[PDB]
Formats: sequence, structure tokens, C-alpha cells
Amino acid sequence: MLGFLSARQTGLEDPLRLRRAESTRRVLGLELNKDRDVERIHGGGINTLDIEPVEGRYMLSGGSDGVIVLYDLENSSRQSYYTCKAVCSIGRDHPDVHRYSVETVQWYPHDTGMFTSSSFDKTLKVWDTNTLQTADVFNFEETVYSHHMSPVSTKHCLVAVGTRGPKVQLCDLKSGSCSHILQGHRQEILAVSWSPRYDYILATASADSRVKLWDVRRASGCLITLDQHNGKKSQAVESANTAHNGKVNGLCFTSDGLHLLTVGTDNRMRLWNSSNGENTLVNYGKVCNNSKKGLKFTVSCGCSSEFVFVPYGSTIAVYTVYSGEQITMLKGHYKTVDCCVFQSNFQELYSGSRDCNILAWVPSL
Amino acid sequence: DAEFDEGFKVPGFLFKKLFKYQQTGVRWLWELHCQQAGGILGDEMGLGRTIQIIAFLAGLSYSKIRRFEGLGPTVIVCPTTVMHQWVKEFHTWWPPFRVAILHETGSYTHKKEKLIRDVAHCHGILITSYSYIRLMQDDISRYDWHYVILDEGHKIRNPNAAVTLACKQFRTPHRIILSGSPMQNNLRELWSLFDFIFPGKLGTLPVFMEQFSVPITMGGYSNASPVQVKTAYKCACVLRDTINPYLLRR
Amino acid sequence: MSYNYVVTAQKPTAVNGCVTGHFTSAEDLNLLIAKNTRLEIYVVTAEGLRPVKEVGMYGKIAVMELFRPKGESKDLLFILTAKYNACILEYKQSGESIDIITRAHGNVQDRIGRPSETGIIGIIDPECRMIGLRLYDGLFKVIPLDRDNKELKAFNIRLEELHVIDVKFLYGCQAPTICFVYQDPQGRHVKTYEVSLREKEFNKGPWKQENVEAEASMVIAVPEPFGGAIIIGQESITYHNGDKYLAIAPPIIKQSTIVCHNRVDPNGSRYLLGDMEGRLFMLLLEKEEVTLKDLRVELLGETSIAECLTYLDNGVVFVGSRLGDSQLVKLNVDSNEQGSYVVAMETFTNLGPIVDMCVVDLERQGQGQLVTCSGAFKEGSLRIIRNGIGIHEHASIDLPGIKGLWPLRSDPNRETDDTLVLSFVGQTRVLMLNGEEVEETELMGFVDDQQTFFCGNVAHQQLIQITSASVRLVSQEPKALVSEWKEPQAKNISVASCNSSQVVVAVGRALYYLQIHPQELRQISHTEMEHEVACLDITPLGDSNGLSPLCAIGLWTDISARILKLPSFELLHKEMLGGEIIPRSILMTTFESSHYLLCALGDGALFYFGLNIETGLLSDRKKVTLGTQPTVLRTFRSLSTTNVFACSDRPTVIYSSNHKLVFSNVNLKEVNYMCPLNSDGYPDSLALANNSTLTIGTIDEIQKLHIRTVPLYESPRKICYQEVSQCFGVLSSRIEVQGTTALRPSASTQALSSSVSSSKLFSEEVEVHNLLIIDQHTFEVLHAHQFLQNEYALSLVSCKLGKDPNTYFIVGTAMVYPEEAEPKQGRIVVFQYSDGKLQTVAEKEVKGAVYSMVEFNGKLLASINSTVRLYEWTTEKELRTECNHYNNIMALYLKTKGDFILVGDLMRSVLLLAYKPMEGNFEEIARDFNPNWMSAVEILDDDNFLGAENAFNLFVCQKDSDEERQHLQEVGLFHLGEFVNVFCHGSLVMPTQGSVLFGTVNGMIGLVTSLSESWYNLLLDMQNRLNKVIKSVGKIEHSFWRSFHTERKTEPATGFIDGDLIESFLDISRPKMQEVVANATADDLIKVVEELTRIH
DNA sequence: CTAGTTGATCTCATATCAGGAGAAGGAGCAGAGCG
Repeated sequence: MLGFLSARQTGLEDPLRLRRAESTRRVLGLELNKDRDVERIHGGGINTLDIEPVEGRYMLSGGSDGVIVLYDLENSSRQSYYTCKAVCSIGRDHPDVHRYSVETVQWYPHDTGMFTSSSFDKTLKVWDTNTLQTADVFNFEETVYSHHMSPVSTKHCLVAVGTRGPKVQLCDLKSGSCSHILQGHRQEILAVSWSPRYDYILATASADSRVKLWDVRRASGCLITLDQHNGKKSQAVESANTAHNGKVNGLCFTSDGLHLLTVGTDNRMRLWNSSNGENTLVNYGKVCNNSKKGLKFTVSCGCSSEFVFVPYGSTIAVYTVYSGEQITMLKGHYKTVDCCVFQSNFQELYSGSRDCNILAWVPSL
Repeated sequence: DAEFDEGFKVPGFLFKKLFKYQQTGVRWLWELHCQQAGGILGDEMGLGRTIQIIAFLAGLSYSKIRRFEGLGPTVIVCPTTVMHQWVKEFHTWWPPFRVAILHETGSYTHKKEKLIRDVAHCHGILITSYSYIRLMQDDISRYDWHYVILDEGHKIRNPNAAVTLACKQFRTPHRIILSGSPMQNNLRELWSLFDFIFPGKLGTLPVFMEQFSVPITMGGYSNASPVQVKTAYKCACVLRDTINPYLLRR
Repeated sequence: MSYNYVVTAQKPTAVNGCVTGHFTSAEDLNLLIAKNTRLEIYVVTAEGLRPVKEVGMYGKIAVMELFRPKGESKDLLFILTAKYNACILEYKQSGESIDIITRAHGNVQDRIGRPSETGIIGIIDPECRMIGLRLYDGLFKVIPLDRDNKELKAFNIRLEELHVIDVKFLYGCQAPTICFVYQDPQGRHVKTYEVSLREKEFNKGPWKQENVEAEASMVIAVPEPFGGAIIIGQESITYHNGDKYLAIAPPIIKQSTIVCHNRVDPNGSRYLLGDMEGRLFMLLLEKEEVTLKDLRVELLGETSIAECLTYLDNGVVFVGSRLGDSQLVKLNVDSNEQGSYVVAMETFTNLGPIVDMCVVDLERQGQGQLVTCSGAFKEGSLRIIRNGIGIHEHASIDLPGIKGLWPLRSDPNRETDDTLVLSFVGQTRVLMLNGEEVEETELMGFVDDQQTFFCGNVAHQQLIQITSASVRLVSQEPKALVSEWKEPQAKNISVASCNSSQVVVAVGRALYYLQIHPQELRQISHTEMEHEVACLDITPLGDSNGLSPLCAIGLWTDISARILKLPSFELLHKEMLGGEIIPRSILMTTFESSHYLLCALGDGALFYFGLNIETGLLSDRKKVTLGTQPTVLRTFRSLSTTNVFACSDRPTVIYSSNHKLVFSNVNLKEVNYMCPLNSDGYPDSLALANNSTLTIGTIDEIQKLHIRTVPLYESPRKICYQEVSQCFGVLSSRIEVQGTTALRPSASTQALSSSVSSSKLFSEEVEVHNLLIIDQHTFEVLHAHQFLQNEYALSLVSCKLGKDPNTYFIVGTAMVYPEEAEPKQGRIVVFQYSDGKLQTVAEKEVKGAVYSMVEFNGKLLASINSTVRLYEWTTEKELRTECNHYNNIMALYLKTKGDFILVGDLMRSVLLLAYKPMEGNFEEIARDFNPNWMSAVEILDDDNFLGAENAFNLFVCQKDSDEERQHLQEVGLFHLGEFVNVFCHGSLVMPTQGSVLFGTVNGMIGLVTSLSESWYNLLLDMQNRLNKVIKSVGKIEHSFWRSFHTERKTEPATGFIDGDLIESFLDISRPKMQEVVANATADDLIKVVEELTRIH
């Protein structure tokens, strides 16, 4: 490394090199920090975590018990050891607490003043962070498996919601219009994700093994259906063009938004070109999931090489996105792992699990 | 010429003949085309809804926007009285288009399917009536239409009429309704019109009734409690917001 | 809120990009040079380069390429900025006026995207159908040109290969066809695509993907006769045209990697190839009748380390270097008897990567003087930068103890003074100074037996000589004296004064007025003062009649530069000064506005006044201290106006700029006396005497920063000044190959004495590190101590610790082995330089790299890998730990002010630490929780902390005003566009508070200083006005350019004023100023901006 | 051949106590293994 410092200092390399390379080096060194803890507040498993996109200071966390906890990730104490204390919490006594498991929780991109959370009580509630009161409640006729607000839309403020119904609901937070539906799936929608590149592209994955990308502006159905083989097994599309051979319970666009990673219960992950949904044939090997609900996984950002961190049973498996090489499997949870979220500032990973723990993985040295 | 966002140039002489509101309309229709969504031209009658369509399609063909090299084959469904009116209108305000009439009167004097094929191949503007749409859903819905304008489109206001289903078999996203009154008795009519132009926006019909028609209606009755008045008010505003982009009602 | 003023003391000198073409005219051959933010336009003359225009971009010029669209007369310039401002610039010269009109511009930054590893590539289709930009991984932006935009609307084509090394547009292709090297897991391959602007997507390229060398990093598009491409890798050069595959592995290019290239010909039969070692190769394509027969590489020679090189014409090659001085070389047809064809014609100063610098008050003046570790591997050097007038020493003659100098026109016809007079003790010796030749030949009428207080040319075609005894008015042409006056009591004149018309000479406590008449000397006035005369001046200034009206006097025991009305010797004014020291010189002159008086005391104090022609009353008393020796003031008339010179230990030119009196330094050791001379062989020259010899030369008077160069021939890393020892300690680094062998004689290997570290603690090409002790007068390497094998010296401080009095060179090192990514081992070595030797006084094995050491209140504060610990110097002379601090990722930068320690981190960005002495441990006071990757840090005030993030930004943190009090508040944000390597308190000069210099990778030296709230508000207002008035080259907005920019954040600037933009308020015409100053008057702001420019 | 007329024929739109016997399920609960 001192070579890296000397290269930065002399302008041999752009300073971008040392960031990105050092960021990567940090990611490869992720290790369970016992020099950092997250305060236990969930009585039930953590289904979801979300670090705020601006300033990355606060994390939301949704539990199987229905509570939403709001954690502060900055070490405000002077010690080197700290516990990420829980700022607020939608507890059992809140009048608005969810009744059943919170399945997704998301900071409003663009501003930390409002977050949204959806549950198995069939509601997507929008919250004022400051007063911690709901500002809006959308009711759905079927249990919500995931939602997602666009990380990029300065223009629209749609929330895509996937329920057990076969239809994707778009909920407009600007005047509250929960009527719009995308129709074309056939079984529950286990994962939705807006594109980080394009304002109005949404990808939705369903238990029917199909993943569709939609231009929600468009009035004409899906843009693309991802097909495992790219056409080697080609049929008039009524049942073919499955992304997976099981349920597809996870989606994640890569950072720059040029590829889509889907995980499904055939124990595979695939990487897809998000422009024409073609399959890049990245291998990745066998990725165990048997989650019956959405599997929340992330990608890294701002490294030399992009990584994807996928819950693999009771561990987080780290893979290199574009080559498939499994970097490592981070082993520190006790029960299955439900969600991992990446802190892009410091290359830290937080992962929740059914054992009611949120473990921080920070680079060593 | 007049220029809009991506490549839309409408000829200047044509533009100058238009009014300011008709120009706004042409812009709105093109923005929809960009979204690939449909809309309702709900201008009050006599403002000249047809002129705006002429201008917009003319501009689209002239700009040669990029399957289709500009304006593909298109079908106009209008009430039986006004077919030759539309033919006349295309002929004056833009001679270049071929505007075939599909009717017993017509001008073809052969089998009709040959005419359907002819227009779908040479990329004309097939005018027809709601009846011939109901009666040849098979033939007509086999040719990749580019635009599916319905004039006086309120006739599709019954979601179960045969003509409604036939009109909703067309595949292109560029569906347009020109309807001076896109709602006449109840909102079920509105939902039907939106389900032609934009099949998902207002949800399914049951859900639309449940969420919008019942509350909005109950707020009109004399004996309705004020609470229900306010629910109606809320729902009505939500509905307007939902339908704002896709309805241009001057 | 913080109020900071950033300005450029030295513009960037590193050439990051250069192109040639016909930009200023169809017939001109231009060299366009991009230094980071400056675009420099030259004309390629038959000799050298003639500067024509230098413009300032509001951006780091990332891409810079000339292209000629069809029908265009002359080349247009495409520039892409690091913040992705694209523009197409055309040069329009309208007589004297020169403009750079923006033919198009835009911002092509994608909202999101992984910026490509290899960096911003910008290519232009050889037929100018499109500009291809690779900015992000997996995308390829196309800017059409055939669709003539003014906004540069660009579209992405998705590139199926995500790691693209280099890319070029091929020649002789009906379609725009790109050829790029990309890296996939299966190796590196070269692929081609055809670009369809109509389909806005790629197509199958002419010749399919080919598996190329593993380290292929360069693509060379070869012009039409051959077509194809030449891919340069580390060990091979291969040529592809689709069916042809020439491949060579010239053993000579294996030693270093080829990093730049240039097409010598128009037909691509010859290319220059520059490597990271500084070798220059010529790649030859042998045609066969046309196809390509074979490739040859021949080593032309060596140059500076080239970043970019361009072939101009007639063998003249511009070698633009980021690491060393840029070069203008010649390529000889025949070798130089050393195997080299390269012959350096010219060298352009480049303060290269400034990795460290210090401000030393060398020469014991009141002037700071930067000494910087500039440059790199072969181009490393120490640069000494200072502000002072520079003159050439043309005519020297060594006559001890001069006490007089006067210009005399011995040829009566000419108005040039072709004769020079000098008085030494009791006689006068003259000089013919004929031509450039200097010898002593005697002119009649002047005596070799008496001292001469004055002589010179006077009216009526007469010369005058005032001696210690009596005055002599010679008639020039005919013969010797026909007029003599002497004191009636024959008392020696003690103080004299004279001008072209009259004479005024003091005789003790009384004064005598004489006036000249042709062949006569007439006495008129007389007075009896209280005490003896000290000094006079009677100079006619703005005379316009023939005689001065006024006189000034300094007297003994009543110290006062008083004023006299000339015809009456009467008291117009009597102003005291104080002190027991007699004034030794007094002068009055005009500086652009009116008569001023300049009276000085024997200790360099000097008072400037506003003198009236009617009352001649002294007011506006203000003082300036210049030197310690008694002084003397003699004027020389420049092109522009009167420019007064002060002669003492610190010779200083005196002058007024924009109606503001300036006190410039001259970079000569000492000057006893001065006199103007404008000979036939010497125009407008000076004649400066010292105790030994008579120095002669001329002054440019441009007040430019003078830069000395000490070639080290090895990368300097750190530098500190040990005043007690009169030396600089420099951490140097040289690269050895094999045990090992030096590739060249470095400054370390050429020291007077030497030594190697013999330590008991720890028991291709490698870096050897040395500690150079460098003489602070001669800048010779007094000593070079080599450090252990595989030991990297990182930090270096000079200080004295504890209570012992010795001043130590303390080096913190690390043991670097390739088996690891972060050193586990290192040591703090204490050296003492005494008796020309560098003894090792102490050692301390630490468990990490010692990135930084600051001396902290008698104690050594080192930062080992992630710990900041404080060491104490025990009576036994060893370092003993006192406290540690661990809450750091990497404590890279340490600063100090009192009990407070500012820690710049690798990526946690700043931490305000306090050493509470009462307890003996650190306390984390405040911290900035933003993820800024620091490059340097500084402490401006007790609570303002300047920072530099590696994204070319400056931010100022502030301890706010509960546990939110442990949050530093970023109150200042500013995008510098430069990579700061070092901050340092000091100033290069003799309204603003404090002064922090910084040195950057590009070679900029800038200056941050604190403003008050009122001035900051005013200057921000004018900044907005200038933005509304001044128009930038690529129509970039200044606010956008100075906006804080990071890949995960973007905020507008605040708390920082671009002193460059403000100082640009002078270079605009008066109507534009009035546009600026609509809502106080303009002259107020001109005064303000002048005073602002006074700081650098 | 061509309008005009005329049946069908379709679509669409308009509104508020003296029974008895037996069989099936469920619930309560004793108790017996048994892990």
C-alpha cells in the first residue's frame, strides 16, 4: 500500500485508484466486528434493514414482530467500541404499529424526513420521521411482500408494491392514488425494485419464476421478460421465459444499473442485462435460498470491483458480480439470514437474521 | 416549423393555422406518444378535437420518428355520421395521407379484408365505425395498428358491450379517445374509457367501483353525512389527480 | 460560517495533455498545452514556441483534441472537463482582440455510473462524424457532430465489455469504427465495433475480437494507407488490420512500459513512444507496395518523463511532462556519440508533484521562501520559489570599496551616458565603458585627488562634479573648468545635492545655494540652521520650467525630515521622527500622482509622504521598515515611470502599482550604491556596486516568482529545515534494479559523506530510501544516510525534544515487504547532524508504518498505522510512550496548535484531538463524520480546520459553537480542481488574517487566508457580479465549477471566495467594471482588489 | 348499375304438548406408555 499512498501523492495514479482499490481491499476484509454492536430491540427476526441514502447515518429495521426500529450508526461516543443505539422505535405500544411482520422498510430517497414500511398486515404506511406518526396508509387486499421507492426519481414518487396478488400496485405518494396496477404476473410478487438508472423502469419478480421489467409510464405491459436460456428453449410465451426454476424471490440492480441480479429458489443467482434482459451466463455456483418470502440482498458501491452480498442460509456469501468468484462467506449468524444492507461510505455491511440480531461486518484493520 | 422535445417537428403553416389551445393539444398528444400512453381529448365540443388529431398525426408522419418509420397504419373509429367528415378533414388539412373508409358506402368496392390488408401494408388511415369494429375484431386485430383513435369514444362507455371489448382488443399503446363528455352517468363509464386508453391506471373494475364510485357517489346525495361528503371529496381529488395527465379537457 | 479567500500564487505547471494542429489559423501550426485548468496556445515558429493566448478553463481539462468538421476553415477544439463539461471551442482573432468562442457546450455527466478505471477517454472520429467518450464502465457516450448541435446532446451505447483499457477510432472505414482493448477473465482482447448514429447502437466490427498480450494498454489508430491499429503491450507491439497480424517483441521496450505516443507523419510511417523511464522510442512502419511489411522500434534517447508528447516539425518534439520539466527537444538524424538523437532545445519549469514543502526565511530577510520537494523518479528536485526582481550580471569589474556611481555622457552629442564615475576614498576614477568593454580612461576637468560626493550631466551642455573640497562645472565639448566655486572658509562640503540646473550643498550647520549659468557658477541663497545637515534633495520633478521649487533637509540632534522653500531656505515644515539615529538619505520623487518624499533612518525605517507643490507640508506620515543597514535612495526611470531603488543588505525596488506603493525585493546579496545607465551597449540598465565589485545588469520588473532548481535525480518525499544546523533534511527515494544497482547517479549517491543504517531491530526493482542533509546556502548534499534494506522513510521532522538542547532529525519509517498490504514493522530513528556527520542518537521499533510525526509541545507525536501515540524524550535520550489513541482507520496527517491535534484520516477525514496535560491522555474533542478521503490538512485558527479531500476539494471544518458537540461542522466547501499534497503556514511577501500556502500534484501553489465577515460579504457580491459579467471559455458556470464535488455528494461552494475570479476584476475594461459595480464606486473596488493581490 | 325502401335482426341504453330409534361427532376424561 505505501505504494498507493506514494502514487497518490505523486500523481502517478488518479486518486480514484486509491479510493476504489482501497475500497475493494476493505470489502475483502469484512469481518464480524465484535468491536461494534447493534442494540437488540426486535423480539422477532429482522426482515429488512435500510441505511439512508443521504449521509448514511441512520438505519431502519423491520421485525417479524412488527416493530420498526431506527438506529444511529455513528459512533458518537469517544470510545473505539460502541453500540449503534436505537434512536426511535415503532413499538408494540405505538398506535400505528404494524400488526404483523414488517416486511420492508425504506427511507424516502432524497430526504431523510419520511420513510415507508409495509407489512403482512396488508398495509404500506408512510411515516414522518420526525414526529414518527403515519402520514398516509395504503391498504392492500393481500399481504405485502415488498415495496420499493425509486432511488432516482426526482419526478415521480411511486412506490411499487408486491403482494400475494398477482398484480403490482403503484402507489403515488403525491396525491395518493393506489389504483395503478401492472398486470402480467401470475402468482405472488416476491420482489420489486426500481432501476437506479432509469426513472420509470421497475423490475418485478414473482413466484411464477418469471421476472419482468416494466416501464410504468408505458401503457402496454412489460418491456422484457428474463429468460434463462436466451432462446435456446424458445416457445410462444405462455409459460416459458422463466428466469429461474423455482420462485424468484430477490432482485437487485447493480450499482450503475446496467445489470440485474435475481436469486430464486432453484438455488441460483443470475446476472441479467437490464437493457435487453439477456443472460450474461455468470455462474456464481449454488446459492442456497429457500426463503418463502422476499430475500433482500445488496451490491457494493464505489469499489474497484462490484460485489454482491447474498444471504446464504445463516451466512452472507460475497461474490464478485461480473465474474462470479465467491469472495468469502461471512459466518456469524445463528439462524437464516434475511437481509443484508451495505454502507457505502465505509464498506460496512449490516445483516439481520431470524435470530433477532443485526450483525455489523466492518473491514479488518 | 414548430419543434418539441425529441424529434417532433410539425410544419409551420399547419401550426400557424392552429390556435394556442390546439397547439397545446398537439404537444400533449406527442408527450403521450413519448410515454406510450393513451389519452382522452375531452375538449368541449365545437372547440375542434379533430383538428388537433390531424395536426399531431401530420407532424408525426412528417417528422419521420423512429418498427415504424414515422406513422404506421392507423385506424379511426368514429360514429357512422361523421366518417366522410373525417375524410374531408384529412384531405384538406393534410392531403398526403391515404384515408380509406371502411363502410358499405366506402370507396373500395371489393372485399373489405383486402382493404384492411391494403391499409396495413401501405400505412394509410383506415376510418371505420364502431359496428365494423365489433363485427371484425378478428380481421382488424391482426395488423399491428399504430394508432387507434376513437372519435366520440364515449360509445365504449359500457365495459361489457361487445364494441367495448372489440375496441379493447387492439394492442398498440397509442390509443386515443376524442369524447366531448367522457362521463355521462356514473364513473363506471369513466373507468371504461380509461381502461381503453390506459389499461391499468384505474385498477380493475371492481376495485374502481369499491374505491371510487361508491364514495364519490355517496357524497352527492342530499342526506349524506358530512363525513361521507369529505370522503367523496378526497376520492374525487385523488381521481382527478390520477386522471390528470391523460385527460385534456378544455 | 468561515470566510476564506483562495488564490493561485503559482498556476499549475504540469502538462496533463498537449495537441498540435491548425487552431489559430489554417496556416499556423499550434501547440495547445493543457495544464490542469489552463489551456496554453502557442504558435510553432521555426524556433521555439510563441505564446499567443492562455485561457483559464472552469474545469480540469480531461480531454483536449482538435478536429476539423467539413467546410470549416481551421481546427475546432473539443475539451471535456473532469466534471464532464464538454465544449467545442473555435479561435477567432479580430485584429488585436482575441476570443475563444464556444461553438457548443454541455454537461455529459451521467447521474450514475462507475467511472472507468483507466480514466476519461475522449476520441474523435477521423472524419469528425462523432465524439466518442468513455466515461463510465459499460457505457460509451457518443456526441454527434453531423447533427450540428449547440448543446452537445449525447447518447449512450451499451458496451458489452465493462473493462475497456483504451479505445480509438479506426481510419479508412466507411462507418465510424472503434477499436478497443478490454480485459475479461480470459485475458485481454482487442475488439472493434461500428457506430451507427442512425440506429444509435454498435454493429459487428470489421475484424473480430483477437486475443492480445496480457498487458496491452495502448491502441494506435494508423492512418489510411495502412489502416488497422497498433496495440502496444509491455513485451510486444502488434499490428492488426483484420487479416494482417504483424507482431514484434523488441527487447528494448521490456524494461519500462510505454505510456504515450504521437504520430510523427501524416501517413503513420513513424511514431514516437514515451515510456515511464523517460526513454523515447521511434516506431517505424515499413510499407510494401500499400500494406505494412514489418515493425521496428529504435531508441532515440532520453527525455523528461513524458505524459504527452507531440511532434511539431523539423525534428522538434514537445515532451510534455507531469513529473518533470516539460521539454522541447530536437531529433537529430545522426546519433550524439552517446547513442542518443534527442537534444534538448528548451525546458519549461514544472513544479512537479509537490509532495512536501517548507517555508524558510532563508537569507535572514523578512521574506518567506518556499522550498519544495518537486518532481519524481528521475525528475525529482528541490525547487526554491521566491518573489523578487531579477537582473543579469553582464558587466563586472572588481574594484574594492566603491563609494560612488554616476552616469556621464562623455560624447556630448549623444543623450546616452557613456561614462561612469566612481569615488572610493579621496579620489575619482572614471570608466570609459565603451561598448560592452570596461576600462578606466580619464576625461578632462575632473580631479584624481579628491573624493566626489556627486557628479553628472547638467544643462548648458555642461558636466558637474562636486568634490569633498569644492565644486567643478566643466564645459563638456571645449575644455576643462571655466567655472569653480569653493567655500569661503574652504571647509570641506559635508553634505551635497544637485540636479541638472542648480546645486545645493551643505557646509556643516549652514547651507549654500548655487545655480548653474553657462560657463559660470552663481551663488544666491544662504542659511544658518540649528544643527548639522544630514541629507538633502532638490530634484526638479514635473519641473516644466527649468528649476526645482523645493528642498528637504534632515538635521542632527533634532531628528526631522524638514522642508525648505528653495529661493529662501525658509522653514515650510518641521516634522520630527524620533530615535537617536541621523537620517542618512532623503529623496523626493513622483509615483504616478504627485511629489512624494522618502526619508529613512539608519535602521531601514522609511516614511513616504504626500508632498504639495505650493505648501510642501508633510502629512500622511506612514512608516515601513526595510533592512537593518543605513540606506540610500536613487531613482531609475523605466519605460513606464520613476522606479526608486533602495540600497542595503536587502536591496529593494520601490514603485507604485495601481496607485498603491509596492516594496519589491531584489534577489541580490548586497548593493552599496546604484545608478541608472543607458549605454549604446547597455539599454536602461542598472549599475549596482557592492563592497567587492561593480555589478551591472537590467531588471524586467514583472515581479515574477523566481524558481531555482536543485536536481536530485531521485524522488524527494519530505523536507524540513533545521535552522541551528543550516541545512535541509530531505527524504529521498531512488529505484535500484538487481545485490542491487543504481540506474543512475542520484543526489544520494553523490553526497560529500554517506552512511547506511546498521540497526539491530529487524533481522525486479526495489526502492532505496536515504536521508539527505542539504546545505541551505549551496544546496549541496552534505550527507546521505541510507536506510535499512526494504525500509521506506515516510515522515521526517526536525525538532528538539524534551529538555535537551540538541535539534534532531527524526525519521519515521516502515518495513515494506511484498508479502503484505500494510507494513507491520517500522521504527522512529533520531538523527543529529553535527560536524558534517549524521549520528543515530536513538531508535524505536514500532509495530507499523509511521506515516506522520509532528513535534508536539516538547514531545514527539507519531501516527503508527491506525494509532496516534505521543512519545516523550527521556533524559536517557530514548522515546517513551505517554499516550495512545486508536479510533482511526489510518492516521495519515497530523497537525498541531497548542494542546490540540488535528488528525487527517485515510477516509474518516478529520479528528480534533486534545492532549489534556493534567491527566496525560488524549481526548477526542470533535470529529467530522463525513467520509472524505484526505490528501492534507491544516489548522487555520483555534477552531477552523482546513482539509483537502482526494476529490480535489477544500473544506473547512469548525468545532460547533451535548454529544452532538463532538461533531465538527463543515462550514466551508470549495472545489479546487487540484490535489493538495501539503499545507504550510507562511507567506512569500513581506484585510486578511493568516496565510496558508499549499502545493499540489499539478504544481499549483495556492494561498488560503481568513477574511472578515464584511469583506467576505462584499467579495461574494462581486463574485456574483463577475459571474454575471465575465464569460467563461466553455460557458461553464463558476458556481458549478467551484461546487464541492464527490462521487457520492455534490454541494455548492460556501465560505470560500475564488481569489482568481476576484483578481480578474482588474483585467476588464471600465464599462464592464461599471456593469459589475451597479449597486460603492468602482475605484473603491479597484483599491480593494489591489490590496487583495498584495498577499501573494 | 344505383339509390330508396323495407324487413329482420342485432346491439345498446335507459332505472331503483303424546315420536322413536339408531347412527355420527364431539367433548371430557382416565389412564397408559414413554421420552
